[PDB]
Amino acid sequence: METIAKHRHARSSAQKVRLVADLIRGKKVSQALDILTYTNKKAAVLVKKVLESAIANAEHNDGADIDDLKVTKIFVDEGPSMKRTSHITVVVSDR
Amino acid sequence: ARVKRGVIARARHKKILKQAKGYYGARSRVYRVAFQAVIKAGQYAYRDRRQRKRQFRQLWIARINAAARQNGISYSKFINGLKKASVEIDRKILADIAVFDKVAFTALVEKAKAALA
Amino acid sequence: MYAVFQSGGKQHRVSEGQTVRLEKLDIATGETVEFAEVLMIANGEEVKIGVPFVDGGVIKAEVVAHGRGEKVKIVKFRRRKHYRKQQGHRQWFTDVKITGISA
Amino acid sequence: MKTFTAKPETVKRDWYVVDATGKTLGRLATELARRLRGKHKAEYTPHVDTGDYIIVLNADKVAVTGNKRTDKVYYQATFEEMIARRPERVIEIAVKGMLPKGPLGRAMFRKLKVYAGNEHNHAAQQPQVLDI
Amino acid sequence: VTGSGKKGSIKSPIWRSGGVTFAARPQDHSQKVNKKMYRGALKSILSELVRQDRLIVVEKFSVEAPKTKLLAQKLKDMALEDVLIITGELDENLFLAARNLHKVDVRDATGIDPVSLIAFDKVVMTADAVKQVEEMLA
Amino acid sequence: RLNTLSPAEGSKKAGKRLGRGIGSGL
RNA sequence: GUGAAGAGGGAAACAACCCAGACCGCCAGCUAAGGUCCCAAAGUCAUGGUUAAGGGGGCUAAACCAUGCACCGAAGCUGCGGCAGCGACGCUUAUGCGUUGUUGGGUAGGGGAGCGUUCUGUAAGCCUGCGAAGGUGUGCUGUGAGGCAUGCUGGAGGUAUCAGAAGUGCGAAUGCUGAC
RNA sequence: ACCGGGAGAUAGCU
RNA sequence: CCCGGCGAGGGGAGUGAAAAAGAACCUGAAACCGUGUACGUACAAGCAGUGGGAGCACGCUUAGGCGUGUGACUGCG
Repeated sequence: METIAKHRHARSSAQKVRLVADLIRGKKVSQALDILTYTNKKAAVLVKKVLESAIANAEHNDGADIDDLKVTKIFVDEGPSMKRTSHITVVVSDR
Repeated sequence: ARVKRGVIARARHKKILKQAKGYYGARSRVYRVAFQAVIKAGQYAYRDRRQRKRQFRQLWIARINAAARQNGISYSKFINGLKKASVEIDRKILADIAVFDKVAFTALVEKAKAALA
Repeated sequence: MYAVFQSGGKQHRVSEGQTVRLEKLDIATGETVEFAEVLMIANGEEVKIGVPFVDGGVIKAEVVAHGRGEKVKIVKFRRRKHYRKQQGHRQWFTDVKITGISA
Repeated sequence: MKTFTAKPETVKRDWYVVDATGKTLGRLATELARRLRGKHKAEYTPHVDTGDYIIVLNADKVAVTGNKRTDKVYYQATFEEMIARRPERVIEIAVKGMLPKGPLGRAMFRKLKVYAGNEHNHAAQQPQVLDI
Repeated sequence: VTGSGKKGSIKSPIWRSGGVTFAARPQDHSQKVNKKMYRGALKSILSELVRQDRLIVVEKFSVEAPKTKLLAQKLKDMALEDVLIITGELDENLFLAARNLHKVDVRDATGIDPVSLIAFDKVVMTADAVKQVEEMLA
Repeated sequence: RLNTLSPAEGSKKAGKRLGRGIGSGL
């Protein structure tokens, strides 16, 4: 049980999204959402949307226990240049 | 008869790089610098293949002198006695004996002292 | 309890049973070789070498198999004059198992 | 086989007592430096601190002959005032100058403890008696 | 190379899309061979074939009808599958029969070439072809 | 037997391609 | 004679000073110049004298003179192993050698011997959907350029031996094209 | 002044 | 079918030999940029290699010891 969700071609610099994401790596979803709520950086909204998509995929496709899901893996990578885009990836699993 | 050089060039670059692992950044990634680093490392290895004999000889001499001084005889006189005693034990074996078992070294040094005069 | 002997010009101190590295001495794999050149015999009370090349005993050795050493790269090139000269070397060797030392 | 190499963890380093009563400065310092480097022991290794702990007592009894009693200079500072204020500093500087430069050299030097009085709290370490 | 302009130059070989430094031109590779040399080579090849038992002489080689099946059967009966049949007058029936078979080639006496002789395993030439070749080679 | 045919010794010379490396001379 | 085109050791550092010409490996021994207080491998050695003159600390010798025995001391010599050239007795002839003596620093330059990429005949042969070319790691192998088998990806072509022809082997030309 | 051609122009050295 | 803004994007189910073929679609290396694992890491140096080499993690090894991963210290550079 390890759900994965990613957002491709995000209209934001990769470095800023990495800065935002590093704040929640290894944390738990319950407090990860709260941490992302008050992050004024624009990339915070995109990261929160990706995390919500990951949680939705885990709860629907996989069995249950959304609450105890942990952000085992989270990263951002450089994307195609039109300016540089970015790809955000988040993996949520019980372990 | 046009010929493309991609395959051979890439193979040569891979062969050069694979023997350059762990050279602190650019030297392990930039071929223009990696080749020079590999050549310099090879030259240093060639020099050290000869300097190793000198270093180990010096270490063995130091160990033999240290062991002998405990018996009250300097290294020079000890080796002179061994040579006059007609013993061909080299310095490596002397150091090994001194660091392993002291009884054999005591026998060697007492025989050397006896043969000094 | 060991013995020091000279085989390829470099003295080796060998204990019983343990195999030791030696130069490529031309002898068949099956046959055993006797190293009459024993420079020291070690026991509880070691016998000293009154005369060089003590003949009080001999050392038996068995050549398990021959073989070539590890690849070594030599660059005789120097002075950084933009020339490359790399040569490979693989020294021959023999691992000989010595069992039993005669005092 | 490969030549034996001293292990920086299992090597046993002992303690010794050295007294500078009427001892030449240069010779005493040289013997101390040689002993601290571990060269006297058979397990000497250049890159391993195999030396012992040597205690120097009564540094005020340092002996130097000739005109060096006043010709010597320190940094300004002079031999007389320096020896009066702290006899240990002369031996300390000599040993530091007569040891390798680097972390290993400073580590070996640290093992040298010197005092101007015979009494020392380090006697609990069962320090052996040594003569220079 | 189409274009111009010397603002260096864009048509230089180093520059991308530039002309080739040593662009080739349509040439001829034919090499002169002495007639006596050619005849000597042919004689040597024939002698080598003779000594290797790769040469078979037949009094006559004829096919009743221009049917490839008959030619294939005849060659099979003689344990031949890759041969160079040589004769005198080029019979229409034999040529038509052998045209389809890739492993079988038939040529007149004067059409023999070193490559054809060497490449094919066995060479079959009729007595009339033998005389014609002997006269030709002098 | 086109494979067996080979030129006589010394008849053909490969030639020197100068400017290609250092181990080939020029 | 030294560099050009000669490595190494000593003079603290240093091309010009001294010894000394590096075929390769060895955790073997013996030496030349220079050294034997520590830093740093070797005599805090012996003999009879002078003394205050001394890269760091220190030196009453750890400064100097002469003598003796020793030791450290390089890629120098020797010990073992391995490769190649050349002069020479023998079979041997197209080569193995039974060997012998010697040589093997090297820019410019000359000569000799080789690997690798495309296509053509060999080749309507061989391998290959039980896995081709390419990519990517491993092991073996050749003094080297290289070759061989195989893990994963790749999912359909590659080409043995022998010959012929090149748009044939990139590390820089303020080189050109694309990307960072 | 600009564009195409003589022109892969001409001596020089890098 | 679901999350997502009735977007973009993505995860399931399914076709498909393969979705390690998804319309940015054969093969997909390098520089460059990221996460995880193991190791070292902090006064500037000027090299950041090389011989020795403990220690630190991972396998073999009956074990000893060996290879792989980094390289405290140390001769030379």
